[PDB]
Amino acid sequence: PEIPGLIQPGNVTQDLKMMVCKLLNSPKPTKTFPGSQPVSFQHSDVEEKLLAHDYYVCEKTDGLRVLMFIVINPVTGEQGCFMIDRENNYYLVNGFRFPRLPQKKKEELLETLQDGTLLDGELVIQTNPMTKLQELRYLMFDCLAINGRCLTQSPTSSRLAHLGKEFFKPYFDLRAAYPNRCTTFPFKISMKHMDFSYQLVKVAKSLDKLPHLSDGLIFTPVKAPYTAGGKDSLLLKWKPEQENTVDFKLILDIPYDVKPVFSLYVWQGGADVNSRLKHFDQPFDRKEFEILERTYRKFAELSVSDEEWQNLKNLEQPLNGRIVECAKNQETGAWEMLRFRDDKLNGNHTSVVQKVLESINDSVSLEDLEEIVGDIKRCWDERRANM
Amino acid sequence: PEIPGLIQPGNVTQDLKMMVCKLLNSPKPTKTFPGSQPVSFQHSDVEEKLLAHDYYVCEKTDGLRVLMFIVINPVTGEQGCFMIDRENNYYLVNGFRFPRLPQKKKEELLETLQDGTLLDGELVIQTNPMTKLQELRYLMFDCLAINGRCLTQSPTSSRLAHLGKEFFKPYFDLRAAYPNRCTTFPFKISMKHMDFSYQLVKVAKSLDKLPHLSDGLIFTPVKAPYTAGGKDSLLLKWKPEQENTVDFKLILDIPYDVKPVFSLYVWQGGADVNSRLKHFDQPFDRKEFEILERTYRKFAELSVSDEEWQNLKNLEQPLNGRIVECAKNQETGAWEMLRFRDDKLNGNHTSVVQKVLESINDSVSLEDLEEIVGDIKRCWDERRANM
Amino acid sequence: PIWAQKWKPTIKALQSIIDPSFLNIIPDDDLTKSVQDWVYATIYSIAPELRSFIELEMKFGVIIDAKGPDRVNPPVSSQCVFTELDAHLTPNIDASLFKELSKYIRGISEVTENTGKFSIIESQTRDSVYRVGPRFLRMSTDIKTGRVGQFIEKRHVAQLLLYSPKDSYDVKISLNLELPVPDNDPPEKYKSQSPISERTKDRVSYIHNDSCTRIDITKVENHSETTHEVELEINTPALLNAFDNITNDSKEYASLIRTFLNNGTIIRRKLSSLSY
Amino acid sequence: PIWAQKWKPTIKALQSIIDPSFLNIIPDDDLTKSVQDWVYATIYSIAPELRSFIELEMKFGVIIDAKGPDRVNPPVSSQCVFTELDAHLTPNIDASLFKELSKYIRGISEVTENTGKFSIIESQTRDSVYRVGPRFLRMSTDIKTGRVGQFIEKRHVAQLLLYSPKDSYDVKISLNLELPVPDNDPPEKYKSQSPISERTKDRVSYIHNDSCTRIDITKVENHSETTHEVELEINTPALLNAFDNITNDSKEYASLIRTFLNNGTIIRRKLSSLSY
Repeated sequence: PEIPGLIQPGNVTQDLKMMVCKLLNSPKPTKTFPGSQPVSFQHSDVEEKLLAHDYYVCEKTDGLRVLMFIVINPVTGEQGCFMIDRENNYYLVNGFRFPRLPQKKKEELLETLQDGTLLDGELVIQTNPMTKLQELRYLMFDCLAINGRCLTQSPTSSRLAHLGKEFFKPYFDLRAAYPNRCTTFPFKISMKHMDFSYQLVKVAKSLDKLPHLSDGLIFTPVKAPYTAGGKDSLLLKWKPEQENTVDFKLILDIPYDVKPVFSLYVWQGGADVNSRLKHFDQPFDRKEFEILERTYRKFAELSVSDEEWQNLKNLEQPLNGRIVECAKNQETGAWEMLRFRDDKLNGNHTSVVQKVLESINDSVSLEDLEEIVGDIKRCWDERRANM
Repeated sequence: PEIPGLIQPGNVTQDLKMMVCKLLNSPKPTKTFPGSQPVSFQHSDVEEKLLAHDYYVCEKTDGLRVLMFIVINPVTGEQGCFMIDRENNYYLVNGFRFPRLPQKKKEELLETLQDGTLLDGELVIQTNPMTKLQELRYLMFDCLAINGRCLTQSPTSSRLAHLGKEFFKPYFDLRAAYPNRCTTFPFKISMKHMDFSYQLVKVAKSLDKLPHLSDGLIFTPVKAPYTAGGKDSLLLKWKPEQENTVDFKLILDIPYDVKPVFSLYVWQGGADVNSRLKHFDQPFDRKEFEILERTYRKFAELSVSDEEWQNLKNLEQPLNGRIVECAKNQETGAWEMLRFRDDKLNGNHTSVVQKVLESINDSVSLEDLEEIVGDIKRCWDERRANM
Repeated sequence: PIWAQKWKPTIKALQSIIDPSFLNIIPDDDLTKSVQDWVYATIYSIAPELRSFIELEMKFGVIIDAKGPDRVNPPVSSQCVFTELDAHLTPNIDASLFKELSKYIRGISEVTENTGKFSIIESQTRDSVYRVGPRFLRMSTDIKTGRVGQFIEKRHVAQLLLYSPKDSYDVKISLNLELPVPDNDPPEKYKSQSPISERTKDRVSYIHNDSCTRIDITKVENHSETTHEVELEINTPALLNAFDNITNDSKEYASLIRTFLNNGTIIRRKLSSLSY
Repeated sequence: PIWAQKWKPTIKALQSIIDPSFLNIIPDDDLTKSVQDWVYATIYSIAPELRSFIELEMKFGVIIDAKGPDRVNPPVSSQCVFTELDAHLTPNIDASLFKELSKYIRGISEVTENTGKFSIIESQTRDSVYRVGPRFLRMSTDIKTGRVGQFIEKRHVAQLLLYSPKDSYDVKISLNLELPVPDNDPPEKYKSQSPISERTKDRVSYIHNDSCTRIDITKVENHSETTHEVELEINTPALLNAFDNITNDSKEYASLIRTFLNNGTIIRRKLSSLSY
């Protein structure tokens, strides 16, 4: 959604980038995304990583991944509420009193504070089901700094753990005891609703009935340590076998009133635009295949069913050169389309296509995980006693 | 004197460069100046040239050299007047009656007309000795074409009487006998008062006193042909040994009140202004000769008399850096200056100096020629008997 | 003392020994700096949101005042911006040129060095106008295929006028808006009434992104005459960008503005040369 | 039918596949271009001989028409060449500006960067005109030295007049002539006559051989009123040279004009910016 604050200056971004370098003992906050970035899931992985460890699952929230950064300025003294987007850019939210409770008193929070605390989040929007009221919201799934203490090098269980008592408890108490001291708070906070591996069954059956958005499952290993910048071989992102798909320039090989061949070609180099110049010197492609070669080689035939031929019949427009976007239904091996893209010139560079042919095999249907529910639990029960 | 007419655009001009080309039968008037140029008189030129031919002598007029072009236009039919200056540019004057006279009627002229004749003049400002009032004027010394006929290859002699009978006769008389059917008469025209060589005596005596503006003596050869573009071995320009000269920067070399050493140098490469950037930081040249070097090399020494001292003594400006102009005075070999050229930055490029060094030894005095008088006058009769 | 002192008057004839000023900076020409300033000011006062539909256009008619049929004539001899609210330039260059002009652009667009630099497109459309009870909606209908191609309320913000006495043609530069239609359901709607204005545009276009310019060789037959007209549109992405980041990299806005004007020119000048 | 036909709607995602132009040349400005033509064709009509006492001076004033007191005012708003033959521009800058200006120049002509590029020069002269029976002779007498420093028949060719609306000052450009009496001493024999004019000039001068331009910050007392005028001269050898090698190296004549005209600007502009 629209970002709750703004970035401040470029220097005043550099300054914090520095504070952050040291707080996790690596200066990478210079540039790279501090927070952890997942790798794509594989069947190959099942035996490799989901078999040999103790793992987590929640849905992949489709918000604006934005870390939380909270520190108390040794420039002019006062607590700061800060936000780190996908490109490392820093946002400045208003009033928040992030504390502790080291003693006891049910006031305590009100002068106590939080310093050196880095917690990785997803800023969704949120519908009330009983009322229908939408609201801006921030959800937390891992934390790698609490009160100056670098919680990177430590297992998830203990990374999540601290974050509960440490940051959230005193947010929550503070908001629960004294509702008035804080309308300065622009938006709500909640924990990411964690569940273990052996519950995918319990998971997916919720997947489609959640108030915010969720474009797959995400997988986290308990026993494992977190990470500074970029990718990590044990943090996993699930998406539909259908999700990944590509733009195919549809061209027509043909010799008249019932369906013909629809070959799908992929643009290489930089000859597509150059084509259009003499494309308007056409009757139909028969000869034009001559130059066009320079930018087009095909691999697949599409698939237009008999209640699907009639549908494109009545409404139409010129075709020997439009663009189509289609997931390969793993039930048939071919690929049904679910929209064209007018709003896109060609199809996609051979190379920049190849990389996706990869994933559609790597997936791995929902059931193609569900089947393994009892087999991480059996294999968990084993680690429970073997050690 | 400011030009008689004006050029038109370049295009309108162009046509005429061409129009001349065949009247000379050579493309030369495309860009090369069709009037013959005079090459500096040498000593070696007496026994080679001035002994084995015939010569003519009038003074170098310091007027604006321009030859005369007169053509009827099969553009639309009229005699146009034309002025062909030092670069090939073409001017156009008002009314002139230039004809012939094929029959008799003193009248005959008023209808007749000159077509494609090329004569050579020089344009002066003229001081009328009795009355003092000034007129502009045109004094012509050779011709190389008459009414379409090419009078280049003709012997000087003829070319001149051909310019006499055919071009002057009409003009002059048409103005004696019809002093009103011509008010359209922008300036005046006369023929150059010629004289044979052996009358250097009778020439030289004029030069100083003549009513025009004049530096030198000119030699034109009787039985020698003319020229279109470029110079010629046989046409001879005499200059005062004096006239030749160059701008000597003088840098002073001295280890405090009466005359010290004044050395004179020649700038080479590009190090003068280079030096000027590091010349204001001065106490005095003593240490500068290290950087002054890459531009200045003294091959000279002036001379300052005791009177010639008492004139540079009261008036001054900083010297070690100035610019001077002076000729090697012949009755000494020593070179006293007559003017300082503040009006210029520095001296002259050495090459450009050595070329002037060249001409000064080749300068052959007036007294070096008023000795040859009776000797060309002795050989030149001998020719008349030996041919 | 002075006879000793280095001649320091080595300056009164020092001029005889090429920085593009006594500054080494290249000051923005008079007209250019306006078009900038202008264009700029104008963008500002169009609200932020609407900002995406910036047509910055440039046409060629003869500037013609309130007080004459004849083409305008100040007492000036070099292109200047002509402030007269009454002045009106109707785009319409001559056929004989129009003909010759397209060729040049096209030949020039398939030169050995300008291979992947120009993209030529023919289109033959129908622009139709449509009214309520007042709003004016254009609608594209293709002729070969008959298919709504661009559906807008063309609004108009400010214009400039460029008297070009040294040239056979003046230039109206128009910064104006393409507001897409209110209704969710209107391209259908107005295909209700026979359009209360209709035109035929056989338009040939000429992109070049290297400068962000696209060029239009439009033969329009309105329904008795048929006008041929010439336009230089500037890629709104880039234009919006170089504005979007003025303060920061300032000379992006400058360099793209002049290219726009340099392009204005080459055409305007050529369009004047071809004459006879 | 249609299906067979190639998808021509290849125009909506066509912006997705910073040159001076759609040519990569730089079209010389409309002013520049013309001043160039003027400067050229003019020198041309001046005979080749005198062509070396050539002065292309540039002056600050207020182009005033014959039909009235006021500054002129056609209907235009970017700088342009003012074509009117009853118009006349009388240089006379504001004394207060004039003060501020010289310091901007003396300052700028002494910063740490610009070392031996700027050379400054005072002359306080006493210019005399003279008659006979019509020729008129300017003669420059010093005031400290009392000695003849320039003997001339300043004669005029054509001027250009540049109405600069967006600025508080207009510009004359006079390419006139600086004709001497030949070297014989009339300046000694000129007593058979007393002068018919006498000015006094506290002129101060900045030359800059790196462009080819001198800046004449000049106070003239007349003998009522004194006048504070400002001018720019172009290093005539440099000029005559780019002229000589026209046809061959064009570029050189060109960049030498614009850098002349670019200096006008910095001053013409600075001058306007120092009102208040």
